[PDB]
Amino acid sequence: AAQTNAPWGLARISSTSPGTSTYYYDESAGQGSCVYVIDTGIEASHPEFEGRAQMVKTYYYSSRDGNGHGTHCAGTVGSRTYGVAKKTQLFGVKVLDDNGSGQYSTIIAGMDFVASDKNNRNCPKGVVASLSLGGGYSSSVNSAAARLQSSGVMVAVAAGNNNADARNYSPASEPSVCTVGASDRYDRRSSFSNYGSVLDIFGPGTDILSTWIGGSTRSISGTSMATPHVAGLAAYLMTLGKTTAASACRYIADTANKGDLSNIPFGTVNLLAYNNYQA
Repeated sequence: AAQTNAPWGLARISSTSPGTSTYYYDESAGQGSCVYVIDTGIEASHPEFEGRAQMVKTYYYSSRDGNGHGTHCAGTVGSRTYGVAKKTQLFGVKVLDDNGSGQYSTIIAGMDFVASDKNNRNCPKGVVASLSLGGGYSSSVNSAAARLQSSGVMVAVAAGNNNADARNYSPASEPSVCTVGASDRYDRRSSFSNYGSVLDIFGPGTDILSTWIGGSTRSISGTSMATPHVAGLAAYLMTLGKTTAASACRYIADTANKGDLSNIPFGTVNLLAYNNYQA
């Protein structure tokens, strides 16, 4: 299938070259997979989600996204126009308040929630979790991310936006999850993207158009935007049967576009997520 005039990041993940604007992907489109978006919530009523999004958990007075960040990330995972995996099921877990902040204890509870809650959902093709959040290093936060991954969920986490080594941030520094840096439309490392040996992959993260609250859309930047590209890609590849939750990060690295990004520091992988779809 071909989506013309797609956001540049979707086009990028299905291309061997920058500078194109059509997204190509197998029509299975992540059907039968599930992606948890652990964030500020999701505006599930947005027409772009087509009834495929729902809130399943909140730690605050509402499950609604009063910020937009979680809705934007969920849109990149699986909205009809802005999403990688256009037929996946989206589950929102609101661990961040409407200012975008959350305590590590709440974030940890949300990860352990997903590890259990997947057993209450129908995800025959597999389960992914997208974590566009983080703070300073915490062994407990990393351990929670490691448990979620161990339980059979493909965990994708943002590297962080400090232009620094991600080893000092969590859950970015957890080795067993998929840590995602950000690139721009000219295949340059995004100016803010963290780097380091803990990164597994880069995805599109600068000037990413997606859904927003109030039934709207907007373009914003961050490793928070790159992460859901990788999460949606994992769901898509799992639906195709090409990989599993436990192996999808490695498979994405195996099949990535290699050596094509500029300003990658020595010792950081030069790997850009790629769906290897042949139409």
